[PDB]
Amino acid sequence: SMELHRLLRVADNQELQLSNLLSRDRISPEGLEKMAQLRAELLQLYERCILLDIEFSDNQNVDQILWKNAFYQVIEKFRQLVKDPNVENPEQIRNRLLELLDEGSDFFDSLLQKLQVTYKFKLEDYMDGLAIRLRKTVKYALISAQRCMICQGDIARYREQASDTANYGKARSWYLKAQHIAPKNGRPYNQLALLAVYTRRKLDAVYYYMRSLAASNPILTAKESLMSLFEETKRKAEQMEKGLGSLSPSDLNKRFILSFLHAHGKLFTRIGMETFPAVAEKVLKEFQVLLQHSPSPIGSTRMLQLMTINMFAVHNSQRSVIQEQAAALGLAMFSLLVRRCTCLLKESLSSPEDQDDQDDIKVSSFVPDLKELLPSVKVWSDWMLGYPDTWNPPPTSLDLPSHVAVDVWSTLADFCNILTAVNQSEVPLYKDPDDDLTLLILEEDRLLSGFVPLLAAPQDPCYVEKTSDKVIAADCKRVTVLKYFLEALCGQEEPLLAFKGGKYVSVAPV
Repeated sequence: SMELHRLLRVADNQELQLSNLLSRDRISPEGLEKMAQLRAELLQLYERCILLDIEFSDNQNVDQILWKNAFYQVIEKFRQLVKDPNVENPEQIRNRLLELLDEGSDFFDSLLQKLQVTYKFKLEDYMDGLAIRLRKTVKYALISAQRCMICQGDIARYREQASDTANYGKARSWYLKAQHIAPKNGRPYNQLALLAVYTRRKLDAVYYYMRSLAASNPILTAKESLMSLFEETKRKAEQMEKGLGSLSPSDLNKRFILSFLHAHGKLFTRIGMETFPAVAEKVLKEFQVLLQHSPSPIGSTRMLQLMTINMFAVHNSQRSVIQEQAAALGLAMFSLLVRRCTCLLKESLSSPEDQDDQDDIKVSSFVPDLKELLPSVKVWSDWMLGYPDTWNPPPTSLDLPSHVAVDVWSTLADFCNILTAVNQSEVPLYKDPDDDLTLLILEEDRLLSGFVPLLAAPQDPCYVEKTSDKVIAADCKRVTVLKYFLEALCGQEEPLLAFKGGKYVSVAPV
């Protein structure tokens, strides 16, 4: 304990010297030598601490301080010198920056191995949060390891920029591996959002910044980042403002993403909401057409990002008009998804009471266009069970300029009706583990792991035989979840759906 405090005591004084050296407008070749000397002592000091007592280190923020003092400060000073016209040999300074980055990459590669050796674990045994199984020291060593991976990403990104290139592929891989370690940390999403802005992937950038805000450890800076992004979107939408079934999938898609971001800008910035109803109708109209294209121009992964942003807007909205309008938009897009899923199902039937078991729709017969949409339908339905008071009673604040409404509850009743003819028993699902069984995790639940709003929906483990087809198994689980969802809505106190006169129907208000 006293040895640790002794180590940090030395470090702070080392840092005081480094900070002062860096304050200078220029750094002599003698100044650069001393800096190298200071950084090396710093690293040895910090690393010893980490490898002596990881929990102490975490509590003293040694990782954060290591990065800030020995790397961030220095890197940023170098970037400034290279651009200073007062600097006579900028290319030589660039070269020292590259060198420092490469030595940086080695340092963190080495520290990652040491963490594993010192605290006795392999990283690959902890990359699946959804694995049901932590020693207090391994908990903290994983936390630190995640920080090392974020540092590797930042180093890789710095390297690209120092080289006037933009192959951000390595940086992204480091951030993705960091997110896997601990999905509740907002920082990996924030850094991934930055990569998206560099590459002008606007929707991904908004998605990831929102992930960063809706994490257990949020990155508040993401707020300002989004304001700036949405300001830029507002401009581009207003600029593009100076039939749908005729456009190509690609053109319609590009148009849709812009409308969608425009609507969410208004919701996020709370500016220009007086014309939210018109942008919302535009979003829904375009979304409705994109759903009819085969294969989906949008795709499951993007669809899930859309659902995520919709859920975020509903929570970020606090029951105000704005919160009702966010919920209305989400519910409407959810409804159009379900409707399309219904068409798809019945493209593959008698009346409910008259359904014969030999005519049931087998899950293994699901067409690929249906399979692409079900993960998003399931995740939104999870969200709804999590926040029943946002949609029951239904929001009433959104009135589209055409006054044509989307009937969520009738659409859900129809879905319930076609679903009764679906047989999901091809792969039996079990509540309890067994030697012949194994854990079924859905790809969409993995993706959204860490998203705080979804922490309120059930997480009940699900087991299937090791011999079962895992694709069919996953869809049988989705169908079971949606059937339970629809049952839950029928069993609600003041229910919006009911089985009535031989079929499921809407009993929601006019």
